[PDB]
Amino acid sequence: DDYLQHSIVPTMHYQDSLPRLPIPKLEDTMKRYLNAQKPLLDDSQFRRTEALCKNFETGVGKELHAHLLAQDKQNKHTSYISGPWFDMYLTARDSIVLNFNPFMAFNPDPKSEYNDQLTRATNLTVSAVRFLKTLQAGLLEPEVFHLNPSKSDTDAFKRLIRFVPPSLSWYGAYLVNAYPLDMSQYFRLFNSTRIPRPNRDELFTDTKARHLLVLRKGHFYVFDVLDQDGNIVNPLEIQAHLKYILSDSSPVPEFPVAYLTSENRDVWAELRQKLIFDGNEETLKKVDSAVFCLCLDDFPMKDLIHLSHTMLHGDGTNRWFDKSFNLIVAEDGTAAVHFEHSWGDGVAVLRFFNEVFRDSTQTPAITPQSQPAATNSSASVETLSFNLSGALKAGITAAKEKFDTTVKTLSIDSIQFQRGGKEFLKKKQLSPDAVAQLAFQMAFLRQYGQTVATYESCSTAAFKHGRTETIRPASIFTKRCSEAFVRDPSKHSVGELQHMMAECSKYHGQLTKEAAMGQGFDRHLYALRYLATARGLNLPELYLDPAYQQMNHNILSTSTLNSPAVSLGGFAPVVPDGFGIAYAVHDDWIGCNVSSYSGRNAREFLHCVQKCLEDIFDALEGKAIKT
Repeated sequence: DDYLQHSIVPTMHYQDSLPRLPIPKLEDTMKRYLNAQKPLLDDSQFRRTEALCKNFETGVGKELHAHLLAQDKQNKHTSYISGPWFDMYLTARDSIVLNFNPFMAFNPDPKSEYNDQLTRATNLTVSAVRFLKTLQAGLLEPEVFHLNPSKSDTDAFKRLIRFVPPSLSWYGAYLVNAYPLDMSQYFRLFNSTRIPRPNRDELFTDTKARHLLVLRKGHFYVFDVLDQDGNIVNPLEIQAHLKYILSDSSPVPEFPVAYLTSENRDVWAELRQKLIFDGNEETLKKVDSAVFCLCLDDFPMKDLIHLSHTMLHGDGTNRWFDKSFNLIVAEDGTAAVHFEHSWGDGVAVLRFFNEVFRDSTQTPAITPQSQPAATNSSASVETLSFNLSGALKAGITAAKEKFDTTVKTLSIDSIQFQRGGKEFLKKKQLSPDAVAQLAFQMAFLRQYGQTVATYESCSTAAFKHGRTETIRPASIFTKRCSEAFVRDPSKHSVGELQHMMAECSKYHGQLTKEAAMGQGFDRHLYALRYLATARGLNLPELYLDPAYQQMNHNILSTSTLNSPAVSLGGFAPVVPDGFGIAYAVHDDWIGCNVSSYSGRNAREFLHCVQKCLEDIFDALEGKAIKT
């Protein structure tokens, strides 16, 4: 059939009974905030922040917290954090390009010839539309985190849980140590876009739409991928339509409209309104409502640096940055998902990506020898036409200049540390994630001689309308261990270094477990701030502390994925003097893809990460570290 999964448990079976997202005790949040500040602040600064924390906890913060809890109890259908979190990103006026939108790139199809561009674009597109149908049918398996897959991720369990009413279903999974996740964001994968508006942007969906949007050379094309009965269009007709688009000989437009999606959101909100005034609403609606955006690039990937730039931003002409996601396929079949971050936390995107990689490579719709259907693509494929005023043309020109100037400041590079990975580290009783994070702390100390604000995300999707929480990897323990390796390597025995690493790992594990339970401090403190502002109050003194601003100016911004579908991922720094560190610890190696703007040096950072990983592995092997 046209489905890529056949779940007997309805996709949304657990949604009604997911547990509510906890709100920490204010005393715990203040202690955790201070614990994270300890490595970052000098003694004098820390004493000042400590004093503000004491005043907050006894005064205005106590009152905000009381009100936050009361509000939560009146809004039990949701979480305390989801609204405030959406609001932050939808209100943000900065360009979504670099600041927010990341990418993940697919591994190639393991069969060489299936990486032909037309072939792969067809197969990925068909798999994506199969995913859409499977999700909409309730045939996608529920998202569930298992502690023991052997007992809980079984046909036996699934045959039983399907009979348990959704009001009690979560409890059935809980009984077998499995944790269903929130899936309320998943629908915005398709037929969805972000619309620029004054004050706060809109998330738009039109589930009735049946067409794909394709960008090539900055031109916009639409054609149906679902027929009037809801069935997938013949893959050989889809192939014909993509071949038609690939065969088009029009050069890049004088004023490529896609540039506008990279602008400041107020600038783009105004220009979109002008497009509407100039008669383009119907055309914009076709763009906005398409199942997703497929981007066909006409060049091959030169290397991983070029790949990263291409998938993270491109040249500004051939991505519709506002779309829920852009599926990009280059001339050598290299493919990736670039996605808009405001509509969710990316778990939906990773699920999509994983299922699409599996389906497209294991049961491809077409082969490299498939013959396109003899179809009237000139009728079935509409080339969209925008009516551009002088103001719009000038707007596109200004958007292009801004884009080109910004991209010029961005550097990206990677390493592949070959000495070992998860297997070695687990044998040494360490958390691989903790070791990677330690290496980044150590590298930054080596390079810049400082300990800085560091961000790692953790999912809180085990809870109703759960989002993410911040794990703060820069700890008293990583600071201590980094100082030992970098500044006083001769002062410590290998056993002493090993104990320090074990401590780093334990503490990182503790923070990880806590964050997954909603017991970080970042979201709680943000919610209290948001509440004060929403109620029309002046910002409490806690938040005017330079230390609070520093905690949230994330110089080391990190992110990881663990998936056999993912070749690599990437994102730009979140601050001008930051790094954007995409990493993955594989069984036998460690990968790092790091971005920087002019104010930092990614190449030097990566040389430092390599060296730090060498020293960590040496120390774990009992070797004296190399000076």
